[PDB]
Amino acid sequence: GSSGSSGPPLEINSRVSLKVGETIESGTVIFCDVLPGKESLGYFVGVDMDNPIGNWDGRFDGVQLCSFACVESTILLHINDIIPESSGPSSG
Repeated sequence: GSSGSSGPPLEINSRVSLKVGETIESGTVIFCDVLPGKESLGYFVGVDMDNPIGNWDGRFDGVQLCSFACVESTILLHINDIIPESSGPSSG
């Protein structure tokens, strides 16, 4: 685990793309957490694309982690793979 921040890094119900193959695909955020025996890998994230290009219903070896997910548009991958489009607050 870690310390400092509390909760998912990627904004929920937001718009973010995903690096698939040799191209990116815009999508929406819904799930952002780790997986059993895959905590060291990082933090998986399920993005709900607008087009039918998903591949994750929201399960792991039988167990269900994401209910909102669906094997049609949603896509669980590494956050680093996701490509958001926000700047956030400023200050200088």
